[PDB]
Amino acid sequence: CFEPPPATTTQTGFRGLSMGEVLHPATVKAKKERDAQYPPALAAVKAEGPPVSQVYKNVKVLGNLTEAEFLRTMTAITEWVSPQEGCTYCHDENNLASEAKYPYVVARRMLEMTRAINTNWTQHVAQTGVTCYTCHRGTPLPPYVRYLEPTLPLNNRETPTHVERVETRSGYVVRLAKYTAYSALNYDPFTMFLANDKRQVRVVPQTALPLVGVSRGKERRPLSDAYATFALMMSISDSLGTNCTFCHNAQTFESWGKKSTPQRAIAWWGIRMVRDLNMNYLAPLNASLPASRLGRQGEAPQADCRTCHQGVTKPLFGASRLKDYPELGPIK
Amino acid sequence: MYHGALAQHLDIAQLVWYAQWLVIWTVVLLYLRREDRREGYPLVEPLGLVKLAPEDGQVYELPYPKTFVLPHGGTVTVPRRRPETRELKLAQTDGFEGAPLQPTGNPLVDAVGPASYAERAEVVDATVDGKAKIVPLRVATDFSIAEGDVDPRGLPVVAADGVEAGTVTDLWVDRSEHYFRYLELSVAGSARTALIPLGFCDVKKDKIVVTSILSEQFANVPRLQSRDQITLREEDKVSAYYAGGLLYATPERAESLL
Amino acid sequence: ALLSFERKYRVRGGTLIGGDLFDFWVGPYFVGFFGVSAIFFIFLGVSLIGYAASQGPTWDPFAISINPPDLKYGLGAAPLLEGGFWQAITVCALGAFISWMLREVEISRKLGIGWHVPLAFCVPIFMFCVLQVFRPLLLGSWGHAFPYGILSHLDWVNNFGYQYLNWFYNPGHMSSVSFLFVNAMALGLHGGLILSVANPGDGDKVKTAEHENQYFRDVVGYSIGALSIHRLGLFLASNIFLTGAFGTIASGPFWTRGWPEWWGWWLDIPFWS
Amino acid sequence: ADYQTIYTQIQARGPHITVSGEWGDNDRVGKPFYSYWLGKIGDAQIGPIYLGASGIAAFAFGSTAILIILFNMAAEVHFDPLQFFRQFFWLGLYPPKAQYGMGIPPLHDGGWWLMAGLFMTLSLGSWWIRVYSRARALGLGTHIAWNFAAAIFFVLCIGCIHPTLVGSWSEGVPFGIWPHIDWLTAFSIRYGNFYYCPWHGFSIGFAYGCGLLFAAHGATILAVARFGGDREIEQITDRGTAVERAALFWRWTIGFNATIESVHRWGWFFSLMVMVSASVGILLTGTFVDNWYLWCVKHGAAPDYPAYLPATPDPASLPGAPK
Ligand code: BCB
Ligand code: BCB
Ligand code: BCB
Ligand SMILES: C/C=C1/c2cc3[nH]c4c(c3C)C(=O)[C@H](C(=O)OC)c4c3nc(cc4[nH]c(cc(n2)[C@@H]1C)c(C(C)=O)c4C)[C@@H](C)[C@@H]3CCC(=O)OC/C=C(\C)CCC[C@@H](C)CCC[C@H](C)CCCC(C)C
Ligand SMILES: C/C=C1/c2cc3[nH]c4c(c3C)C(=O)[C@H](C(=O)OC)c4c3nc(cc4[nH]c(cc(n2)[C@@H]1C)c(C(C)=O)c4C)[C@@H](C)[C@@H]3CCC(=O)OC/C=C(\C)CCC[C@H](C)CCC[C@H](C)CCCC(C)C
Ligand SMILES: CC(C)=CCC/C(C)=C/CC/C(C)=C\CC/C(C)=C/CC/C(C)=C/CC/C(C)=C/CC/C(C)=C/CC/C(C)=C/CC/C(C)=C/CC1=C(C)C(=O)c2ccccc2C1=O
Ligand code: HEC
Ligand code: HEC
Ligand code: HEC
Ligand code: HEC
Ligand SMILES: CC(C)=CCC/C(C)=C/C=C/C(C)=C/C=C/C(C)=C/C=C\C=C(C)\C=C\C=C(/C)CC/C=C(\C)CCCC(C)C
Ligand SMILES: CCCCCCCCCCCC[N+](C)(C)[O-]
Ligand SMILES: CCCCCCCCCCCC[N+](C)(C)[O-]
Ligand SMILES: [Fe+2]
Repeated sequence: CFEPPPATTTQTGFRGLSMGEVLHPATVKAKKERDAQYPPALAAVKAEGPPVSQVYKNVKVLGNLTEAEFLRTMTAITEWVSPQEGCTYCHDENNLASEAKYPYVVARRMLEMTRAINTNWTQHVAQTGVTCYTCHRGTPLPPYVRYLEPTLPLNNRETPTHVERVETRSGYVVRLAKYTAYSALNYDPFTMFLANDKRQVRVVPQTALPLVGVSRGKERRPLSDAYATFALMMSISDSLGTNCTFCHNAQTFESWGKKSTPQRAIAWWGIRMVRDLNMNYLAPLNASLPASRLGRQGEAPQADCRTCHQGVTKPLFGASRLKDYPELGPIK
Repeated sequence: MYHGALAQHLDIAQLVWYAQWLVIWTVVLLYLRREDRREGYPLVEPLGLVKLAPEDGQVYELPYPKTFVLPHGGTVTVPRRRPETRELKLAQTDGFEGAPLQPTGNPLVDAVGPASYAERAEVVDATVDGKAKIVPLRVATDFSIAEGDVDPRGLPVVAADGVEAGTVTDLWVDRSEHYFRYLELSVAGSARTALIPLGFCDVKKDKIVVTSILSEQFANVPRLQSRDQITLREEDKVSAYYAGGLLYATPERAESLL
Repeated sequence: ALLSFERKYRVRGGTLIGGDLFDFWVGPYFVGFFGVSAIFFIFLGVSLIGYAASQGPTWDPFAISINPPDLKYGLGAAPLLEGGFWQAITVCALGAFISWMLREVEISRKLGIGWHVPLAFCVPIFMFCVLQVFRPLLLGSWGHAFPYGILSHLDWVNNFGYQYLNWFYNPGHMSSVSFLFVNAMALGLHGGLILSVANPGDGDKVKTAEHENQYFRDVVGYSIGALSIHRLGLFLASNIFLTGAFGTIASGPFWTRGWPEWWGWWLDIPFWS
Repeated sequence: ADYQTIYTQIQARGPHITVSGEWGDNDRVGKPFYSYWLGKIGDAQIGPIYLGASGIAAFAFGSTAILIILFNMAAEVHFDPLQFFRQFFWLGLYPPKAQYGMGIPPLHDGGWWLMAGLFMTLSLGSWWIRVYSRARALGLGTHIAWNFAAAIFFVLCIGCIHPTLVGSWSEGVPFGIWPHIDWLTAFSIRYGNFYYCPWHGFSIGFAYGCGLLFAAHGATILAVARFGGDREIEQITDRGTAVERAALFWRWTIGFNATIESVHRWGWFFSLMVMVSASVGILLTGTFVDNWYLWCVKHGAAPDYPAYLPATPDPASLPGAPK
């Protein structure tokens, strides 16, 4: 089980600290190629005519677009999400205003979510932004999603073995391990940290000596909190295809300033962005999804870092369509 | 308020750091380094002009004597004064104090340099139940060579010069540890046996090769007082003889390798 | 100035190079050609350290740090202040260590004893080369080597380990640690046994070779023997670095992922997946 | 070369020796047998072994501890045998995940862990008695038992005493191959980086030093095996050329030297101090120091470096950062 040299290495800290990325050139190439499948922008169209708010019947989100512009969007959406199924994945082919098929109503929510990420989470996505393709990658079910229990394979386009199946109790420890970069950490950092905003990720004291009043008995956080955070961090690392030193100087994980890279602050915003998407857009979709979509607790599939990043420090190596599709944000 | 905070930015851990160093230096200097001086001290000097008393320092560096009570009777106390009265056939190569000495005679026979032995007791090392510990298999009759290993008895011993020097007639076994320690050989053309420590023997199927000394030099291997016993000092004499060959067997052995 | 038994041993000869020229003692120390070169390199390396440290922000001994170049300099020479001092000190360090090793051979030869100690001492010298020379060469930059600072070299070990997510799962490290632990236990056991035999307490008699064998035969069912425990200790200790060296060299040049995932070779056998 | 220092060229076989103890001679069970290949690099005789009460007690307690662990591990893969064998390293028996303070945790959340720790402790105690007794039975000093006692004390510090001192069973070491390893990182993270704990530094220094010392001592005795340096007891009571030469090798090299007795005291002391330093470090952690790096920063010891990428302010502290 080994990877032949050369390794690609970068430097992310002062010389002599052994901080930076360590990459296997073939793995990077394979990912570059997968991500290179991002369809190009459709040709621009001239904005002629009334807004489709007048033209069409049931346009709630993109009503300000002209007809040519709107149909360009629908064509782009079909290509990103349901290329194999076509327009009828969401539409009644005899009534295009029909909301009868669930992908339609889910897609409307996804236009809102997408415009929200690009408008309200620029702290994270900056001017790269996301499109439907960033998560979906050409299928209606995005390849990397999370339920409220760990599932395997991580990529749901792959067929599970019996042991991988979430019903097979004996495969639990491996389902957990493969979500935490093969560690044995007995914690699921998705449901603990990313599904909602209940839990505090920071566990390290900010004083040298123990403060009287928080340092004894039931006053204390259990040591289990530090395992869980390490588990989250193993997961974040694997999700972006990187290591701790991409973000931290391990001298002091808890410190910022010179002890942290700009990427750590971008990751901080990502945690907040993921929690927002999950609490406010994705988790509620269980009301709208077929039962076949839902997990064993009736949860809709939700997002973690891998959902976008898919093993790369920037999703799709930083590819952008933000200028090509202003409809998708930022929305002034 | 803080657990451990003592005052000024004194805190418990900070004080224990000092205590830790103190404990380590105390044990190292005042205990271990004085245990280190139970042999060989006090240091000696050529022609001490005069010393009406030992330096205070010679008293301070020594531990109190300890006495071992030996398993088969007697005691030994260390440190104790052990001058080496024995005359050494060595001369100063130069007047400088750190100058090497050099053999004025035959260093192997004179037992100087790598051919030195220690003034061990002239007693036969014993087993736990009082028997001679290192004895020939002619005597240690319930001991044997493990099946699979060369029986060297009968084999020629070939010295550094490629010449055969004698014939192995016996092995001496450590009856306390079940471990062979010497071979005994009849020295060709002399009327004597010689022991040779097994560490100086390359044991082959058809010969015992010995590169420490030339065939000629077996003539002068130290002789034991008995034929079936060996004293601690004799073991030192015999072992040291071959070790001396490593530097002295030929003129060129003492000079630079490269 | 001489141990009471020392004079008879202080003869000329035994040198690897130089012969009579440096064949003498200064106090208790043998000199030899390699004592001269050891001193030369120590003196240089220590001068370079002082000069470098003086050019830096601190004189606190915990905080001083002389660091390798940025990665971008590859395997070339760096400016003195930005890695060049470090490069020079590394050369003086290697020079000092190897001289020290060869001086030990000359001392061994003069005494008529085996060369086992200088040989054993090659193992730490080798490990220094793995960290500072071989692994940086394989990765293509001096900048991968560790800095010279009492605490800063710990920060390098820390980040190096965490570059592979959890270094504890590194199979060469598991082996390394295991030898470190057995060796420490074994040294306490060996030292304790010899002391327990020579120092039974009260006015009891010193015990015997047979007692040593009996004690471990009783306690664990096996005694390795008096000569063999010394061979074993040399083996256990040496393999701390000899096995560790594989885990160090593998990380980067032969494995770029976290170490826990490496065990996928086992976990993911399709028979039980 | 001295080939003996590599392996035994000609092995000897002889009648098997027994050194009688003040008690328990009738508790030696087994017939010695001899391994020829073992005999090449060690003594060839394996066995007999002494039984005795403390030894049998140790096995009983130890086995119980092991059964509690293995049963809990089996439950983890839901008693699937093949998955059990597959996943064994990953499986563990854990301390309480929830904060119960010093409350005895539910069986399902730390109760079994506590039970296994108790039996392990009784196991270690019984074995210490065996280690101590056999020395006394054979008329030997108790130096081994006192070295062993420091190791046991360290296990107690990380298993029991530190959790008690901060008041939480949640801090104990899990049983399991990878799980006991994950604890090392979790504990270091919680307490602000164990590299900056001075007693972690002391322990390492003594552990590396044990490596140095046993390589040096082992090699030193092999180098003078031609002079019988291996027979260390009689080299102690009657100095021979073996340890004169050994002492002088070191005096000429480093300028000072030990005796053949005292180098075993240095070794015993270095070994002990690995465990003594580790214990002190654990006893201070959490009790009196919360973040070892910050403690070093407080006392001026920590190094600092320029930023290489831009220094990055905590976003959480920004004006209007969400929570
Ligand atoms: C977060 C990161 C971690 C980490 C990262 C780490 C790395 C990255 C590496 C190790 C390595 C090693 N680690 Mg691990 N580690 C170890 C133990 C060990 C060592 C056995 C092993 C070898 C060390 C070495 O190379 O020395 C080197 C010592 C040398 C080269 C000494 C040279 C001496 C020289 C020849 C002479 C010097 C002379 C002076 C200049 C002269 C002074 C003069 C005065 C005295 C007069 C333990 C016991 C633990 C525990 C219990 O937690 C642990 C945890 C961890 N390690 C963490 C998980 N460790 C190494 C290894 O082998 O990994 C597989 C390694 O590369
Ligand atoms: C891969 C892992 C590595 C590692 C990991 C490590 C850890 C994790 C820790 C140490 C610690 C220590 N290390 Mg580091 N280390 C050190 C030296 C040191 C000491 C500062 C200290 C205690 C060592 C000890 O007692 O060993 C056994 C040797 C003994 C008992 C003989 C005495 C040796 C003497 C104390 C060495 C003194 C060195 C001088 C400060 C160096 C400069 C002197 C020159 C300028 C004259 C050297 C000289 C080297 C070289 C040349 O390779 C080295 C390499 C490495 N160490 C590797 C990079 N080391 C501990 C520490 O406290 O750091 C602050 C500690 O926590
Ligand atoms: C990211 C995490 C880190 C970490 C975290 C860590 C912790 C949390 C602790 C250590 C500790 C220690 N570390 Mg550190 N560490 C060490 C080295 C060391 C050791 C010297 C020392 C452990 C002492 C020991 O021998 O335990 C092995 C010996 C043991 C366990 C004794 C066992 C005795 C017992 C009687 C045996 C009984 C066996 C029975 C058969 C059991 C029966 C089974 C049952 C089920 C019946 C090195 C050399 C390095 C390097 C090179 O980087 C390093 C890095 C780091 N450590 C990282 C900074 N380390 C300890 C310490 O010293 O802290 C102050 C400690 O607690
Ligand atoms: C710095 C110094 C150190 C140091 C020191 C010392 N270390 C000592 C001594 C000294 C001085 C001794 O005197 C004592 C000893 O005696 O040595 C010969 C001992 C020891 N160090 C051991 C292990 C060790 N040291 C470690 C570490 C350090 N040590 C550090 C480094 C580590 C680490 C590194 O993790 C480990 C793992 C053991 C071998 C031994 C204790 C045995 C015990 O306490 O056992 C207790 C007894 C038991 C657990 C019972 C075992 C039952 C088993 C066999 C399972 C049976 C199951 C059954 C078959 C099921 C039946 C089913 C049925 C249906 C059929
Ligand atoms: C696996 C086997 C092991 C093993 C074995 C053996 N070990 C030996 C021998 C054997 C057999 C000897 O024969 C020889 C000796 O004589 O013993 C008394 C020796 C010795 N082991 C020392 C240190 C030691 N062993 C370590 C480890 C192990 N040892 C492992 C465990 C460690 C660590 C860190 O673990 C340390 C620090 C010295 C005391 C001594 C060399 C003196 C020297 O070489 O003199 C010559 C050099 C000098 C006096 C100074 C040189 C200064 C340079 C030029 C400038 C500084 C550069 C430097 C790189 C800066 C680093 C900064 C730092 C904070 C990052
Ligand atoms: C810029 C600058 C600084 C310039 C000048 C540099 C300088 C140092 C100059 C000196 C010039 C001089 C005076 C002379 C030239 C001759 C010369 C080459 C001198 C060398 C000076 C020098 C470099 C000294 C450093 C010595 C050194 C490396 C010491 C380390 C000692 C240490 C820390 C050892 C660690 C191990 C340890 C704890 C050992 C203690 C226990 C001992 C002593 C074990 C050894 C030992 C063992 C292992 C046995 O098994 C044994 C068995 C039976 C009998 C005896 C022994 C025995 O003694
Ligand atoms: C689901 C993933 C869809 C796919 C694939 C396509 N369409 Fe769509 N379309 C979808 C939604 C959610 C909406 C409403 C947009 C809003 O702002 O609320 C629509 C709307 C249209 C309309 C307007 C119909 C009307 O309301 O009068 C048209 C004309 C339309 N869509 C066309 C269309 C075509 C031709 C497609 C394939 C090229 C296509 N859509 C795919 C969701 C989805
Ligand atoms: C990741 C942050 C996403 C972005 C950006 C977009 N989508 Fe999405 N979508 C995502 C998830 C986690 C899910 C839930 C799981 C599921 O497949 O239901 C979805 C689902 C949909 C669906 C329904 C798919 C189905 O159940 O058949 C549709 C039709 C859909 N998404 C459309 C869509 C569009 C049009 C987007 C860009 C405007 C878009 N999604 C972005 C995650 C993410
Ligand atoms: C950036 C993409 C990161 C990588 C890779 C790793 N970490 Fe991280 N870590 C990051 C952030 C943004 C945060 C703070 C989260 C918040 O909500 O505030 C953290 C935090 C930690 C902590 C806790 C620090 C504290 O103040 O208590 C630890 C101990 C930590 N991280 C460890 C760690 C390790 C060991 C990693 C590699 C396995 C790792 N992190 C990677 C961002 C990033
Ligand atoms: C899609 C909706 C995403 C999810 C979910 C997460 N991230 Fe992200 N991230 C996303 C984009 C579009 C970009 C590129 C922005 C840009 O600056 O070009 C990023 C970028 C990062 C980075 C910056 C990497 C770098 O500067 O080299 C980091 C460190 C990062 N993202 C971390 C991160 C984490 C840890 C997440 C889960 C909590 C996470 N992201 C989710 C899009 C999306
Ligand atoms: C005050 C109160 C109420 C109680 C306090 C009680 C007390 C003293 C508690 C102490 C707790 C302690 C000492 C906990 C210690 C935990 C520690 C140090 C654990 C460390 C590591 C454990 C590990 C590595 C062990 C894992 C276990 C295994 C893999 C199982 C072993 C099983 C075998 C190999 C089977 C062998 C037989 C087979 C081949 C047939
Ligand atoms: C850890 C608690 C002790 C459990 C009981 C262990 C059995 C004790 C056996 C005592 C044997 C006494 N003897 C023979 C040495 O005197
Ligand atoms: C970090 C652990 C440090 C342990 C202390 C090292 C002991 C070295 C002892 C050498 C002292 C020599 N002398 C001659 C001055 O006594
Ligand atoms: Fe010894």
